[PDB]
Amino acid sequence: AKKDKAQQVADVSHLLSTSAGFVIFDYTSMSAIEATSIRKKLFKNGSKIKVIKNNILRRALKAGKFEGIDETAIKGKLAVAVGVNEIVETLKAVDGVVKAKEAMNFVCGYFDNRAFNSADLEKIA
Amino acid sequence: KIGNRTITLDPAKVNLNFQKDHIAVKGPLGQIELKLPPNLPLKFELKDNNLQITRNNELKQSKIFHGTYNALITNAIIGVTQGFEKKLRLVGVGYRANVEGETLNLQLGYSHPIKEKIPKGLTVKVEKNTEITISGISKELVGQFATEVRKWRKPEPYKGKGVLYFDEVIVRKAGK
Amino acid sequence: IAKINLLGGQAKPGPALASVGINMGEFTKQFNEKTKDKQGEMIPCVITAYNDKSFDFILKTTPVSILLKQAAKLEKGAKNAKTIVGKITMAKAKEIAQYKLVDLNANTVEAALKMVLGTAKQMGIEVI
Amino acid sequence: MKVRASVKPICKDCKIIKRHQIVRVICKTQKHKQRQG
Amino acid sequence: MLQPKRTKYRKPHNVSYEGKAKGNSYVAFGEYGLVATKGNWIDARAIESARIAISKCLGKTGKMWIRIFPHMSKTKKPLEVRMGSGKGNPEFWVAVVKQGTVMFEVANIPESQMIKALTRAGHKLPVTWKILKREE
RNA sequence: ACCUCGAUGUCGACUCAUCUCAUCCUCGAGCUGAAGCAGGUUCGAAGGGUUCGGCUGUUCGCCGAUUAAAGAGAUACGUG
RNA sequence: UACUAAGUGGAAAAGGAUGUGAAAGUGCUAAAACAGCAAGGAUGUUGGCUUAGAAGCAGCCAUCGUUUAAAGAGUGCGUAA
Ligand SMILES: O=C(N[C@H](CO)[C@H](O)c1ccc([N+](=O)[O-])cc1)C(Cl)Cl
Ligand SMILES: [K+]
Ligand SMILES: [Mg+2]
Ligand SMILES: [Mg+2]
Ligand SMILES: [Mg+2]
Ligand SMILES: [Mg+2]
Ligand SMILES: [Mg+2]
Ligand SMILES: [Mg+2]
Ligand SMILES: [Mg+2]
Ligand SMILES: [Mg+2]
Ligand SMILES: [Mg+2]
Ligand SMILES: [Mg+2]
Ligand SMILES: [Mg+2]
Ligand SMILES: [Mg+2]
Ligand SMILES: [Mg+2]
Ligand SMILES: [Mg+2]
Ligand SMILES: [Mg+2]
Ligand SMILES: [Mg+2]
Ligand SMILES: [Mg+2]
Ligand SMILES: [Mg+2]
Ligand SMILES: [Zn+2]
Repeated sequence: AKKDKAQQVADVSHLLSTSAGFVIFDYTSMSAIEATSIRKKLFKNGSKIKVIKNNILRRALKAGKFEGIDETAIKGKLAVAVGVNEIVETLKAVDGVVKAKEAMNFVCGYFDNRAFNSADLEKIA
Repeated sequence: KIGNRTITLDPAKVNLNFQKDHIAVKGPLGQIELKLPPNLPLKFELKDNNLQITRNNELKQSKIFHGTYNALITNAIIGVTQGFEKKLRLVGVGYRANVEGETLNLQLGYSHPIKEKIPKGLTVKVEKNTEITISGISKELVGQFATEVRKWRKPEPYKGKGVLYFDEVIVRKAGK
Repeated sequence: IAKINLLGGQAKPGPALASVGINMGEFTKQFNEKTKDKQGEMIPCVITAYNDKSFDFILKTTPVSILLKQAAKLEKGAKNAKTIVGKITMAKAKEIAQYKLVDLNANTVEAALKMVLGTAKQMGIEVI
Repeated sequence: MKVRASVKPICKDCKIIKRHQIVRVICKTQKHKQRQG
Repeated sequence: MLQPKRTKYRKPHNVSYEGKAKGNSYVAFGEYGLVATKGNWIDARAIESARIAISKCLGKTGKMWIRIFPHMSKTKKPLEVRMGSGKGNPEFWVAVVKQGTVMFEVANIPESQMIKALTRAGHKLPVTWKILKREE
């Protein structure tokens, strides 16, 4: 209901407030066996892959007083990849996996109170 | 809903002359003419690159007309800009067709020779003896040609013989 | 991709592979080379059937609930779920879990623990 | 085509339609064609 | 074939079915019931057909109650017999169902199966049936 | 037991047929446990056709040989 | 002032139907509704008796659990399986 949604938006906003790195991905053509494989290869509590609602992600972003990420979450497939402390190895790991995949897009993310572009994601690895 | 669906069209080459009961659409290909039946319960408005169909009342036929002619306008615009194509897979042991002038002839399995007249505005090409492509600017006419070519040999379910449509699957039976 | 059943000690036959273009005779040595540590036991193999021809194969653990029967000291479980015959402690359950951790896709070891309970409920064996 | 006084779907894919003010049942399977509803 | 073991009088007057619902008006043993909407004479043969049909489509734990019973008999003069020479001999037993009497009831099996079970029971009977539930 | 006992001739056969469709053949189509040939069922359709004999008063019926078929009925169980 | 689209009116039942109008409740929805489209739609495993065989889709022993957004001892088709 509305109360559960209010609770949900509050906790995800808190999680993104206390976090340090974010990157957005799409859910196009990778298997659930592969999905379980990604969970085990990360194996770090700081790194977490999650399916988030597009609407809930923007509304939590408004509560996070950030800006510029809106272009990422428009007419797009949205993932959330939260990393605590160190995020470069998580980005390196996910980059190696998408290369092992068949096809994949890759949309701009958020880290260290700064935003990046698609090519800027290529060098963040 | 179809009635309240945008029909965004580029003004590059497509114009739409709205007379009382004669809609004219002109573009890259031939012109398509649509006849409006009298007392049509739906008024068009012509802004820049956007046509919006509105109705006067809440009648059943009013809603039915509002949807149907939006689709017809959509279909007319698409054919004028890029046309329509249908693909037929004529498959068999001695089945083959080819085009001479205005008549498409087929030799399916029949002692009597088979000829078929092509209507105006439709072009049918035969790249391979087992292949027929009907290209036109009016959807219903190319559909009528495709189905009337099919009527000579409807695809049977025991083997693949017949004038099949492309990417059309039939239920198979094993006639031991 | 084909999940094919081949005995660990006898894997040279099998005509189905030949339909895809796999080099059957060259690959027989690879099939037999890495299964000698588990001789006699039946070990299926997953085959990445594709046109690259460098078919990478992966072995697979024998199916579960046969070690449940061995640990319960009974050949066949009860034909009715309500009648409870076999009893299994946590030590026998955990040995199976660390054994079966290789084939399982669970992140943690307690998840593998409750797999033993899950299959034991199907066998009807009480978890004590 | 099967002519029956009562027409009802046989499989979950059967769909009831109204053509020419007569109710018929159409479906992927041609063995399930009914009329005279 | 439901039948009274003995009756005091072999040939009784027929019992009318026009009127409201006398007894057996509310579900009181099960919680779904097949109510009638048109009074008619229905015989013990129809009960057995409907009861066998419902029982076949029942399960392993469902339980049923039969309310109506064919107490009254009816006669039929033999064919090719001219009027006179007394009343005919009793032939078949019929239960008198009035508009509003609950005939069959079901319980102890999920909801979907009981509607289907009551449906097949009512298709075996001439009266126009309708489903009712038990008051809380 | 309503008309007819101051009279409505009742079976079968012959001649002439007419009408209905719940269609036997011919015509069109759907499904098939419809490979082809030959079938089964249902739907549409009454324009035409729908055999000759043995036994019996026979209708009916069995049998013989053909035919695309040897239809079901009504008309005072049509027609002195 | 409404209703009917059937010439119903201007003859009929058991039964069947997204015909249409009126009313009374209840679920979601611009924190996005329904349909459709684009993706995934899992692992132990193909669980085990059982059956020549069934192991996602023969009868069963029942009618598992984790990862996870989701996934069913599966929705059918179908495969000797
Ligand atoms: O009397 C005759 N016919 C009467 C007329 O009242 C009537 O038509 C009739 C005919 C047949 C019949 N029968 O077959 O028993 C009885 C009466 C004739 Cl015999 Cl003249
Ligand atoms: K007389
Ligand atoms: Mg008399
Ligand atoms: Mg009298
Ligand atoms: Mg008279
Ligand atoms: Mg006289
Ligand atoms: Mg005379
Ligand atoms: Mg007819
Ligand atoms: Mg004529
Ligand atoms: Mg003689
Ligand atoms: Mg008569
Ligand atoms: Mg006569
Ligand atoms: Mg006659
Ligand atoms: Mg008589
Ligand atoms: Mg005369
Ligand atoms: Mg005469
Ligand atoms: Mg004379
Ligand atoms: Mg009338
Ligand atoms: Mg209805
Ligand atoms: Mg209504
Ligand atoms: Zn069907």
